[PDB]
Formats: sequence, C-alpha cells, structure tokens
Amino acid sequence: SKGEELFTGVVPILVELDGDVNGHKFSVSGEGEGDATYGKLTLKFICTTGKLPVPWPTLVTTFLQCFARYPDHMKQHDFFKSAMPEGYVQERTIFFKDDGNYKTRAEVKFEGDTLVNRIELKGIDFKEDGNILGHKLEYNYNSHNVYIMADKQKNGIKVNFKIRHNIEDGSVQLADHYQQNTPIGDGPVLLPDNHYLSFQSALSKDPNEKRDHMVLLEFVTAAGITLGM
Repeated sequence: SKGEELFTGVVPILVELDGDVNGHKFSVSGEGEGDATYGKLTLKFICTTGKLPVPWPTLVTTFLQCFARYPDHMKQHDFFKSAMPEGYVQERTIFFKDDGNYKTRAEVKFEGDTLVNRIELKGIDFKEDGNILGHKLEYNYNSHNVYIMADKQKNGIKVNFKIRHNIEDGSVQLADHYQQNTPIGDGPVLLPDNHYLSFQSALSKDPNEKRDHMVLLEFVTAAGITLGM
C-alpha cells in the first residue's frame, strides 16, 4: 500500500498552530516523531509568542491520527494513512461543557519526508474565570476512545469523543469533540467500518526549557473490529 508504506519507519513531525481564544492571540510550534508500527508519538511544543493563554492540556487533541497502530486485520480501515502523502483536512468543534468552544481547521500532509500538522484555532465565549481562561486544569491527561465512522456524503470520516480534563479540586471539565476528515488529494482513500482508536497520553516538561512549553507522549492503537466470531 502506497500510503501505508510511508509509515513503516520512524517519521519526523512538525506542528504549527495559530490561535485566537477570546481575542488572546498566540502561536505554538511543535516537533518530534511518530512510529506507527508501535503506535507512538513523541512531541515537544513551544509557545513562541510568550505565555500560552489557555492550559496546555486543552490543546493536546488539536496538536496525528495517522500514527495509530492498526492491527493487520484492520489495516484496510485506516483512512488516515490511505490519504497520504497528499494528506487530509481535520476539522473540529470542541464544546467545553459550561464554557466556550474551540473550532479548528488543520492540514496534515507530507512535506518532503516530514509529516506536517498545520492548524488554525479560534475559541470564543470562554468565561474569564472558568476552568480554561482561569487555568484551573491539572497538567495531565487521561485515556480516551476516539470513535470513527465513514462519511460517504463527503468521501471522508466523522469522528467523535469526549475528553475528561482533571481539575485541581477533584472535579472534571468535559470537552465534547466533533471531528471530520476529508482527503486533500483526489486519489482513492479507504472508507472504514465503524471502529475506534484507543488513546493514552502523558504530559511532562523539559527542565532545561526557558519557554512555556509541553512535552507530549501518545500511544494510539486501533480496535473495535474482531477477527472471527
């Protein structure tokens, strides 16, 4: 498989995001690598414009589903790799329960031998001292399942999941994610049976880094389709 073949080894990654949340504008640059064979991504992010005006964990899902590890019997349900190298557009609305929303548009494609995630993010109607603008979120992440189905009407997929952000007082801030992906190229892509991606993530810091930043590790494996009865 052409697409699949581009992910057999370790692949360098670059991430660029330009954001505006409630009028606070910022930019983040990220870099690292992904290894689809093991379903593993390792990335470091730096806010190039100063202090990040929202908590790092709220941007984790925005900052590479093409690095999921698909079991063999599921490999023909991997839309993400099938769209490469031309790439795909990933769009979302994320509703923070009882708070504002993020809307994102991103292009994920190969630029030379590097896989590049380029993002625009706009956020509105956040409360000045809610969990997001008030920075009340713990610096950590939980595991979640990301549900995928075909969207034939658009030659792409529709994706949904619900993120739990732990809050420093023992409560949880929910973030309801709605996502669609469509290929950038005209070539045939694989449209999948219903299935999900199992995510686990861990956030940490670079002790030598002067800038506001995030080190992120993700492990992603596809599941939900069985071999046999």
